[PDB]
Amino acid sequence: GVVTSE
Amino acid sequence: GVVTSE
Amino acid sequence: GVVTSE
Amino acid sequence: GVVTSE
Repeated sequence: GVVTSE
Repeated sequence: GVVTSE
Repeated sequence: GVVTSE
Repeated sequence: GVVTSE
């Protein structure tokens, strides 16, 4: 799946 | 942080 | 995830 | 048939 981290 | 598990 | 076809 | 998506 997708993890985005900022 | 993050952990995803599939 | 896990799938089995018999 | 088996199709898996994660």
